[PDB]
Parts: sequence; structure tokens; C-alpha cells
Amino acid sequence: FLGRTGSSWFKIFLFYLIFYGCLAGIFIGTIQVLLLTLSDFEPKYQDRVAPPGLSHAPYAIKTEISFSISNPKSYESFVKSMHKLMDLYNESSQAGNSPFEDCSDTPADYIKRGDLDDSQGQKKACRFSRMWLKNCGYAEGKPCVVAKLNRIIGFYPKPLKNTTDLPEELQANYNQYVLPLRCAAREKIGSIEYFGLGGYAGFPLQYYPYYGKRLQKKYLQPLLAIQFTNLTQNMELRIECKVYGENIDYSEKDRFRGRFEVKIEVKS
Amino acid sequence: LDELKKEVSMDDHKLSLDELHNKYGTDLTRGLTNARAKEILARDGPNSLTPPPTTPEWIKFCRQLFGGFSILLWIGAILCFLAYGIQAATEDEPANDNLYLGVVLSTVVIVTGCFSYYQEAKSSRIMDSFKNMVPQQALVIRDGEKSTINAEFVVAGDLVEVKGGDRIPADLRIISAHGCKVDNSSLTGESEPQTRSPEFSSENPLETRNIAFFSTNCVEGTARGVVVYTGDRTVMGRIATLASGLEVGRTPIAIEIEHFIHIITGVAVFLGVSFFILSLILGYSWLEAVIFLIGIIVANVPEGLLATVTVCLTLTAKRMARKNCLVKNLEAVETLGSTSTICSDKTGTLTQNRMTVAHMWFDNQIHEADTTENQSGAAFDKTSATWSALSRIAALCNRAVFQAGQDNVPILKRSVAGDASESALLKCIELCCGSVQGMRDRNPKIVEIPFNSTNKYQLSIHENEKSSESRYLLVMKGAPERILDRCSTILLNGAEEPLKEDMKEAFQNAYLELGGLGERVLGFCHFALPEDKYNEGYPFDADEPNFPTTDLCFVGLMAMIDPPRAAVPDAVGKCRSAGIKVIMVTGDHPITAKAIAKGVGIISEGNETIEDIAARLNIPIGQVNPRDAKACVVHGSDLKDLSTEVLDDILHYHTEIVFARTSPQQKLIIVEGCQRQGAIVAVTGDGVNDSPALKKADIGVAMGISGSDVSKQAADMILLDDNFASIVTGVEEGRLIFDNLKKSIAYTLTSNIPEITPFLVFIIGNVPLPLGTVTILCIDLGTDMVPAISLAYEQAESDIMKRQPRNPKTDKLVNERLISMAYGQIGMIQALGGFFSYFVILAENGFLPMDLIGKRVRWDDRWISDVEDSFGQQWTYEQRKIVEFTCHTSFFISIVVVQWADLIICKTRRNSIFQQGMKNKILIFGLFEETALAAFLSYCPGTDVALRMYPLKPSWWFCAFPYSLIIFLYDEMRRFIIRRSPGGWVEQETYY
Amino acid sequence: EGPDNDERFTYDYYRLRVVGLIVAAVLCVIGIIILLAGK
Ligand SMILES: *[C@@H]1O[C@H](CO)[C@@H](O[C@@H]2O[C@H](CO)[C@@H](O)[C@H](O)[C@H]2NC(C)=O)[C@H](O)[C@H]1NC(C)=O
Ligand SMILES: CC(C)CCC[C@@H](C)[C@H]1CC[C@H]2[C@@H]3CC=C4C[C@@H](O)CC[C@]4(C)[C@H]3CC[C@]12C
Ligand SMILES: *[C@@H]1O[C@H](CO)[C@@H](O)[C@H](O)[C@H]1NC(C)=O
Ligand SMILES: [K+]
Ligand SMILES: [K+]
Ligand SMILES: [K+]
Ligand SMILES: [Mg+2]
Repeated sequence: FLGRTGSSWFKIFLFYLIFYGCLAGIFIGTIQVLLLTLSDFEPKYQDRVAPPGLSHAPYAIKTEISFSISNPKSYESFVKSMHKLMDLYNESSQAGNSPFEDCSDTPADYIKRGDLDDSQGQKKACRFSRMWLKNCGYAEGKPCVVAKLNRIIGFYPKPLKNTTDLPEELQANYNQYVLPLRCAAREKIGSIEYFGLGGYAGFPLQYYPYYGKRLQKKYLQPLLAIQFTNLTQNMELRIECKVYGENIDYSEKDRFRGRFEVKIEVKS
Repeated sequence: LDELKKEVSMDDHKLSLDELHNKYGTDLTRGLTNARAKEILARDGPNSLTPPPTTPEWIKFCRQLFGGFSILLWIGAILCFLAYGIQAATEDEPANDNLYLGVVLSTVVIVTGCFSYYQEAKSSRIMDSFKNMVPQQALVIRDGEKSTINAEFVVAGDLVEVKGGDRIPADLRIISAHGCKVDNSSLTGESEPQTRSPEFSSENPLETRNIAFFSTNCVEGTARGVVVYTGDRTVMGRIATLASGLEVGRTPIAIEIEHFIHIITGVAVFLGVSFFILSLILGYSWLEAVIFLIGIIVANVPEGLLATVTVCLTLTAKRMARKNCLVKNLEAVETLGSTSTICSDKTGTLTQNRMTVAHMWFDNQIHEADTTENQSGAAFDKTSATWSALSRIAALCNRAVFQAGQDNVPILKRSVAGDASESALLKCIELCCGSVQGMRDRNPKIVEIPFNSTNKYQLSIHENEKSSESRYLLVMKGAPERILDRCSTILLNGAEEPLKEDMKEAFQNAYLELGGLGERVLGFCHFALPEDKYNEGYPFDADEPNFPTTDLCFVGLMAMIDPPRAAVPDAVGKCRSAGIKVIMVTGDHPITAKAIAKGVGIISEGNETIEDIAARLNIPIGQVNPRDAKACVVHGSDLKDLSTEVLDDILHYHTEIVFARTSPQQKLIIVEGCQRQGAIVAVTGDGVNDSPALKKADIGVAMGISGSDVSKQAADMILLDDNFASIVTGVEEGRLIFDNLKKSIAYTLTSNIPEITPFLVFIIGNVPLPLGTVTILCIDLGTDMVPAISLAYEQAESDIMKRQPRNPKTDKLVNERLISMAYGQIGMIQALGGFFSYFVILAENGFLPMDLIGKRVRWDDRWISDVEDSFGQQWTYEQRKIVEFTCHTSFFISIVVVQWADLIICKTRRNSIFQQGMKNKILIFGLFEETALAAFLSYCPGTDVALRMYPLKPSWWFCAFPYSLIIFLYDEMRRFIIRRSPGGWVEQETYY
Repeated sequence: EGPDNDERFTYDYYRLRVVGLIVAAVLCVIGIIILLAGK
């Protein structure tokens, strides 16, 4: 033929069949032992998610949400993702004492449901009403963005203490139980309005620590609705929403490390 | 074009002096007119040689920039700029990826260009050396007056004059001469002075006395002649053009390189476009379809391989430089290993090029002297009183002297003023009797008759050094038979005795044997003149026989020859044991050529020519079956009337071939004949008459000390110490580097698979990219470099000089067996070890292997800063990318770890590491430096930006260890099978 | 610890780099030693 005879062509096939078969069987074996060394409830390493990311619902083309108020299908793209998220926070999804629980309607302290063990059933998560998100189809004019803190197993988000000076200096400082979120731009051509649990501009600490998908399915993380009823129009406004805390940090590279990058433009 | 120049020349030495003048419109006495000479100048053109048109270095450099790998790397470099252009227009990408990768790849092409350019070097100044043989000026007779003119202004027809010490300015017809002798070594390779006279003495113009040639010099006397040829039209000017004009051609090693380039280029374009369409079918945007292709290019092309080859060659050439063997062309480092036929000059190559005493006949006994340079033999006789009598004649009846200031150099190497035979005798006595000058001071010469054409003897009368005599001793030497007709007694073991027919017959026997050995034989005799008949003041007349020259006492015979170099016989046998055919090709006479052939082992004992059979059986040569003769001796005059097909039959039908009295073109023809049969041929030589053959040879080797400038220009290799044993070393080195290149190539190729497979699974699996493009270049250009080079220092696995020369048609540098092992077996194991570490990194950070399938869409989505892992955690864009790049880093390090084992297995093709050992210190160096480089690239701060290399946790380093070990075991088991059964299965499938 | 389990999300990449570079250097020196056993 090309290389060899039929007899040789066969033998080279019988070899590579057994050979690659063995190699596949060995590869799988090493994957088995790897998995055997891992927990079902907690990942081996968590230093790469460490400082929590802050992500929002409006799917930004490039950290930007520009549209026209005087146009219907101009914002119907951002309403798709906005709906996708809030559709999960339905009351019909949170039914019965299992696996949900009514928690303080005001920001409270942490809740420990034991260890990362299966020695108990599904760890009961705090309910969250999308109805706590006042004012927010969504904002056809002047968007109503929804913030979110990235989930990390066993992470206890710790707010800053009012020992020294603060950006939003001491205003509504629920020091003990709220992780604040203050959006900014100089360039003050807007109108910041925050909505959340208990009416506070933060995340209620009663939703922590997260026990993971395996130990807490259907779990709901707290949301923080933000509305920009800015009196300006037809210009790119670089708005940055920042979260503050002891366990919260940022990076010049990762522009989502505990903060937002939104470029709103109501070009109408 | 040069087929005309490969033919024997035609001449006009047969014409009379007068007749020759009519042909050139010339005067025998007055010479040309100033006006007629200038007319002929403009007519024929200058008496000069024009160098052939060369290829500029520009085109030579750029021709390498387009050879398979460079072509693919160019397509990659441009395709980078393509994707970059498409980006800069569509979505403003502030990145530098495609732009920088395009710059990097273009640089890789340029630098790789320098390496191949360095390897494909051609240092040739043939025509320049020939031009150096034309004198600046010549002496001509114009308008009846002699004047010096620019030799280029010399034309056919003018009257030229030459004298001892000057170069022949052009081909001349001798019309007048006085004691003129010439050095024709340019045409023959033999430096013994040849007389020139107006008389025609041979039909063959290269042998007649009435022609003098350009490229030669007058050694003594004076001559006048008419110019018959000028410039390019001279006999050796044509040889110049032939030699300088010959197409170089591709080396065996070069052909091998291009061959695997085709193979690897083939699989590259195959998988390249095979997966380019496979991606579009899967619905991949052309934006991405090209990005994957660039990666495929980089994965398939072994970026550092061609440069490795060059370095391995260079390092092999450095070792040979250290044995006095200079390599002018890097590729010639290997040709000697692939050589199946050596065509060797005799004089100054196989031989020392110096008349040396070989045997002596005295006391009715043949004695042998030591002919070797360094005198590696033993003594023959010292005791016999006869010896001292013969020794005295050899010293006394000798007019040769050592040049001043030689006392530092060895006797046999020092320059001597005199003819070759007298120098030989001088050096013979000086060696075994001490200072000859002393013997010539103790015995003052009073009268002598120098060797005469008519007398055929030379005699001398000396004052006997003996005090009790202080009388007159007569000594003489000459033609053995002439000396015999002048002897009455023979000095036997001390005492004289009558010359009976018995001893006279033993003389003839001794004389015939020595002459049969191709040796020049001389007779020696002396006579103690009677005291009473010769007073202490008796005057001797040299002009008229004033003393007896008959009834003298015969002392002995001495024989001499230009002997082989000490190492030559043994080197010839070694070449022949390695299955290399050795042919002699010489300008010298057949009797001498044949005798040295037997001396060095070109013609082995018992082997006969058709002429030998005929003489032994006493029958006509036509009655001899030529197939009964494995040896042959072909004279150039017969070679001339043979067609190439008939030359091919001679080459095919004889194992032991001697081509004697060959011209320079004839040497070229013999070389081409050998090549025509498909053989790789080496030429060894030292003369300008070797230049065409040396050029045409697959590898020409010139002698460094004895070699002429031309020969060393025409060669690929120079033996700087004239050590012929270096050929044996060269062939051995050549074979070793050929095997080691295979090892180094397999090693380099093996790591291509773990660079290809990640890109494929990226498409078919939709998982995060396991390894990056930049990461690949860190391997092929970084870590694999020193290890790959180090394989050039591997010792032989067996006695390589015991095997036959490779068949260049069947035995390839890269074959299917190499690809099967490197791509199908070992590289495949490396790929898995890479993937394993990849799955380990991701799974330990929260992305278990199961959830990875079909996630790249969301993984690469820059706007999703919340991807969910297996444990329900959310990752931003840059966070997961850090883990991904950490995966690139550990996959990279996994390659390094699996290349550890590969380096050790590529060490040997057959033998076990437990047999070959770990005595390669460069290899071990490679292991340490490779690992140091990898660690540095991972842990050095800032490398995460420039190369996207991230720090690895200690446990990460050990992921591929079980795969590294399986490689070592697998290959060790496999080679154990090879050795345990030379049959073929494992052998014919995987044996590189 | 409980709410004070910050060490769980931390890794000393600084020490690892220091050690990694020490090792790389020493492997580089060791290599020179073995190579220079004859040049
Ligand atoms: C989650 O809540 C949303 C609230 O808008 C539900 O949307 C409803 O969709 C139905 C049918 O398309 C409409 O008739 C209603 O007007 C919507 N709102 C309400 C309050 O009922 C959505 O269907 C819910 N999703 C799930 C899975 O239950
Ligand atoms: C990533 C995976 C799926 C690709 C696997 C590719 C396999 C099938 C390839 C890789 C190397 C290949 C072999 C390389 C060498 C030879 C020897 C030659 O004389 C005949 C073909 C043969 C035997 C090839 C057959 C196919 C082969 C085994
Ligand atoms: C939000 O909606 C409420 C009614 O639910 C209305 O009273 C109020 O004006 C709205 N706020 C703004 C800022 O438009
Ligand atoms: K490669
Ligand atoms: K050559
Ligand atoms: K490679
Ligand atoms: Mg010679």
C-alpha cells in the first residue's frame, strides 16, 4: 500500500489500539486518585477568588450600557439579563420551611449552620424578596442597575468600623451588620439612589457564610438595586460602584475586584 | 558548458619552428612588432583569467528565509498581523497579543535564517589561486629587443624568454633552450625537474619537451619560446575555468534536512487546514478560526530544530579542529561519514613526497631501511664493515647539502639543496652515521667528475681520513649495470674477493627485485689507489682519465622511492574495514603508482591485473579472462580513448583500482564515474592537478603542510598536520553525528505532540485553553535547546567503524520509525501528563473536570465576571484567567518534566541507559539548566506580564512525574525487546 | 477559625517566589559545576 503489507498494517493497528487503550486507562486512573483527594463540600484552594468580585445584571457590551429612551428595542437587550436574574428571586421559588427560612427584615449578624458537613440536610438559606428592591419592564429612562457580591464558601464579609474617616462619612453607618456600596464618578452630574434589604445601601450579613452548592442549593445571595435618575443626557458617564470592607480589596488589572465599571449613556 | 574542458587538449608541438611562426605571424629572432602585439591584444584579449560570476550574499541569505518551516512561520507571522488588523478595526483591542506575537515570529524566521546561512557556506576562491600563478611581468623580444612587460599584455605569437626562478607566463613552444629544466608538478603532481628543449619528443604534448606551460616554473637554465596560448585558452587556464566553474551541488546532510522538512511541513499543513475547516463546521468565527490556525502553526513547526542541527554540526567541527582537521564547510562534517568511495592522489597525499632510501644490497643480502617520517621502524645493519664502506661512498660521492639553520628540525624534514637522489642519500647517512659534514671534513675531496649524461656515473677522489694511510681513495656511483662493468672485486663482510659469475647473478637478482618494488636503484663502488703509484702531491686530471676507472671494488646497491606516510597503510585498511572502496588517482607513472598501491594496501596481496596473469601464465593478454582480475592499473593514455560507459564497467568490475598518469580532467571524470553509480565520494589531494576532482567530490580533503594553495581552496576540509589517520577519524565522527542528529531530532519532535493536542481538545471539547502560543516558544526556543544540543556529545552505542556506509537512498535521517515513536508513542504520553496537570490545577481551584466541557464560551466571555464553578462560587474575568495562565505554566513545566525522561531515552537508540551510562556531562548540564530556566520563568516577578507565567505551588511540579517515569520504563522495555531479538518487529517499527 | 478564618483565602506567594528563585539559582550553580568538570 503506502507503507506496509496488510499483515503489517494489522499489527500496527492491534498495537496502537492496546497501547492507546492502556494510556486512556492510566490517564483515567490518575484522574480517579485526584478526585479521591478532594472534598465534595469545599474546594482545596480559595486564594484565587479571595477578594470577592462585584458583578451586575445589565450585560455590558464593554463595561457599558448605552441606549435611547425614545426607542423601545434600544434597552430590551439589558432588560433580558435584568429579568434573568430577578426571575430567580420569585416568591413561588421560596416556598415552605424547606429549604428556606424567614430572616430578620433588618440587617443582622452572621448565621452558622455548623460545619461544611453532610451531618445535616440542606443548610437552610435566608429568604430574599425582590420586593425589597423598590422602584425595580424596568427603567426605560435612567436605568435601575442591580449589584451582587460573588459567592465564596465560608466567606464572612466584614464591614469597616467607624474608627476613623470614611467616604460616606458616618451616614446611616450600620457599622455592625452592613457591607456598604457607594457609587461615584468632580463629574458629579447624576443622582444616586440605592435600594436593598432593610432599606440600607449594603448587603445583610445574615446571608453568610455561604455553604456551597452541594450543601446549599436554591440558596439566595443578597442584591442591591441602584438607580441613576441623573438629570443629564447624551454623554458617556463613567460610574464606579465600590464596596467597602475588611475582606474587600481591589486591583488595577481586575476592574471587577469588589467594584463596578459602568458607562451609562441615555442618548435620547 | 564545461564538457569541452573535460577533454584532453590538442597542440602544435609537431610543427617545425618556422611553420609555427607562419601560424602566429611571428619572428623567431626579432619577435613581434610593437604595433602587431597591440593589434593581437585587442584581437584575442588579455593574458588573464576572469573569475566566474558568483551569487551575491543577499540572495543567499533570503533563499533560506523560504524553506518549509520559515514559510509556515511567515504564514503565522502575517496571520497574526491579519487578526490584529481585523481587531484594530472592529472592537478596539488595547492588547498587544497578535501584534507582538507577529513581531516575535518574524524575528524567529530571521534568526533561523542566519543559522542555515552559516551552515550553507561556500568559501571558494579557486580562480584567485590560479591568477596568483601568472607573474606580474614577462620578458619578451619585440622589434629585436628584450623588454619586461605586464604579463597580461602578452599575446599569441611573441617571443618570450624565461630563466631559472621565473614562472612560465603563458603556454610556449620552445624554440631555443640551454640546460632548461621545468617544474611540471602543476600538471602531474610530481616536482622532479623536466628538461625543456626545441626538439619534439612525444606525440602527447603534455609529455613532449618542446612545450612549456602556464602554471609551471623554470627551475634552472634558460629558454626562449613562442606563445601559442594565452589566458583562459592555456592548458591550466582551462583547468582553472573547469575547477572554478563546476556546480557545487547539495551535500548528503543537506538533502536529509530538506527531506524531513517536507515530512514535518506536510503534517503541519495537513492538521493545519484539517482543523481549520473542522472549526468552521463547528461554527467558529473566522476571527477565531485564524487564531487557532496560528497556534497550530507554532505547535507543528519545531522552531528550534534547524538551529540545533547547526550547533551540533559546529560542536563536532570544533572537536576535529582540535585534531588538526580544519572544516571549511560545516556540512562536510557529516559527508565523510557517508562516504563509500575514496579517490586519492598519491604524491604528497599517500606519500611523503620525498625521495627516500628504501633498501640496500651488500654482503649478498637485501637490507630494508626505515622510510617513515618519525622513523617508527627498526635498524637493518650497523656491524658489517661493508656497510661503513658503502656509507662512506654515499656521503663522499655526494654533492648535496642541508640549507642553513635547519639544526632545529628533524633530518628527514629539512630542506636540501640538490637533486632528489643525492638528498635521499644525504639524509640516509646523516641519520644512521651522524653528521655527514664531518665525514666530508675528515676526507677532503681533491678531484671529482660530476654525474654525466654520457658517463652515467659520478666519481670522487678523497684523502683517506686514516692517519696510517692518509692516501687517496676513489669513490663512484651510477647506473647499477655500468658500475658492475667497472668492478673486479666485491667487499664481502669486510674483505674483498673476485667477482665470480655467482655473485654477479645474485646482483642481477637483487637488482631486479628492488626495481620490481618500483624503486630507483644505484650502484656504489670504490678503489684504494696504490700508494707508490700516487704520491701525497700527485695531481689528478678530471678532464682526461688520469686515473683508473676499471677493476674497482663493488661495495653495494641502494634503492629509493617516494615512500608512504607512516599512518597511510593502516588508515587505508581501516577505511576498507568500514566498507569504503579506495581508488588511487595519480599523475605519476604506472610502475610507481602500482608499487605504492601494494605498499599502502590499495592492492591487497595476491590480487592480479590482466597483465600479471598473462606474464605469470606466459600467455597473451587477450587470452586472459578479464573477470579473473580483481585489480587493474589504467594508464591515462588509454583512459583517453575510453567512453564513460566503459569507465563505468572498469569501476564495477574491479575492487582494487589504480588510475595512473591521469590529467586533472581525468581525475574529475573518475570522480564523476564513481558518483554516477550512486556513491558518495571523497577526494584526497595536495596539488593543483587535484583541484577539479576536489571541487566535484562530495567532500574534498586537502593536505595542509604539503598542499598547494589551489588544492586547499578547492577542498571542504584541511588536514593541517598532513595526518592521513584523520580521514579515519573524520568518517567515524561523521557516522556518530549522523546517529546523534536522529536522537536530537526525535527529542525535539517528541514535544510537538503535547503542544498540538491542547489546541485540538480546545476545539473538540470546548474547554479552557490548556497551553498558549507564547508557552510553546518557551519550550522550543528555551528549555529544549540545551538538552537537544547535548545529544551531539553521545558516544557510539557499538563499533560504528565495523558497519558498511549508509545507503543514502534507503537510510534516511528522519524516517517513519522516528515519527511513530516521537509522535505516536512518547509524545502522546507527554500530552496526557500535560493535560493531567491542567485538570489538577483547575479541579483544586474549584473547576472539576466534568463541568469543564463546553464552558469556554462563558470562560472567555470578558463581560461575565461571575462564572460559577463546581462548588457554586463566582469568579470574575481576570481571576479565572490567572488560574488558566497558571494552567499554561504547569502544562509547560509538565513538558519539561516529561522531557527529562525523553532526554535520557533519546540518549540511546538500542542500548540501555544501564549499559551506556550517564557520562555525558553536557546532557546533565542540560537537565539542570532546563529546570533552572523553567523555575526562573515561573517564579521571577514580572514574568506573569511578559510571558503570562505564574508561580506554581510545590505540589504542581510533581503532576507529570508518574508520566515521566512511564516513558523511561516503556522505552527501556521496548529497547530490551530490540536487543533480545534482532529479528525485526520492534526493530523495523521503532528503531530510529 | 470561625468568622476569623481569613487565612483560608490567603497564600504566601511571596515566600514561594523567594524559595523558587533560590532553587532555580542553586540548580543553575550545580549545573555549572558538573559542566565545568573538564570544560
Ligand atoms: C418570576 O417572576 C416574574 C415576575 O415578572 C414572572 O413573570 C410573570 O410572567 C407571566 C407569564 O409570562 C405574566 O403573566 C406575569 O405578568 C409576570 N409577573 C408576575 C408577577 O406574575 C415569572 O413568570 C416568574 N418566573 C417563574 C419561573 O416563576
Ligand atoms: C489526538 C489524537 C486523537 C490523534 C491520534 C493520531 C494517531 C492516530 C497517529 C499519530 C501518529 C501516527 C502514526 C505515525 C507513524 C506511522 C508509521 C507509518 O509508517 C505509517 C502510519 C503511522 C502508523 C501513523 C498512524 C497514525 C498515528 C498513530
Ligand atoms: C418609585 O416608585 C414609587 C412608587 O412605588 C414612586 O412613588 C416614586 O416616585 C418612584 N421614585 C422615583 C425616584 O422615580
Ligand atoms: K513546536
Ligand atoms: K567538494
Ligand atoms: K518541540
Ligand atoms: Mg599530490
